[PDB]
Amino acid sequence: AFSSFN
Amino acid sequence: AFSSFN
Amino acid sequence: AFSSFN
Amino acid sequence: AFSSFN
Amino acid sequence: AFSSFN
Amino acid sequence: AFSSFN
Amino acid sequence: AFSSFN
Amino acid sequence: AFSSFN
Amino acid sequence: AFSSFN
Amino acid sequence: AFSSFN
Amino acid sequence: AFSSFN
Amino acid sequence: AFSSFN
Repeated sequence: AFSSFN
Repeated sequence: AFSSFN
Repeated sequence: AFSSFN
Repeated sequence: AFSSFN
Repeated sequence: AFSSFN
Repeated sequence: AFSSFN
Repeated sequence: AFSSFN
Repeated sequence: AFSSFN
Repeated sequence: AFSSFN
Repeated sequence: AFSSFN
Repeated sequence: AFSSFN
Repeated sequence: AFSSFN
């Protein structure tokens, strides 16, 4: 999985 | 932020 | 599982 | 916060 | 299980 | 708060 | 102000 | 999370 | 994320 | 201002 | 990403 | 100004 987020 | 993980 | 939360 | 976990 | 709570 | 638990 | 948070 | 603020 | 600003 | 963030 | 600015 | 970014 991967993610980009604040 | 960013994360790659299993 | 993953979560991003306050 | 963020958490990756089983 | 997972919980996030105040 | 948060927790991961069985 | 006040807050809580994870 | 929770906050009181102006 | 959370932000309060003017 | 104030912020909570990852 | 996020930003507050004039 | 404020910014949070990768």
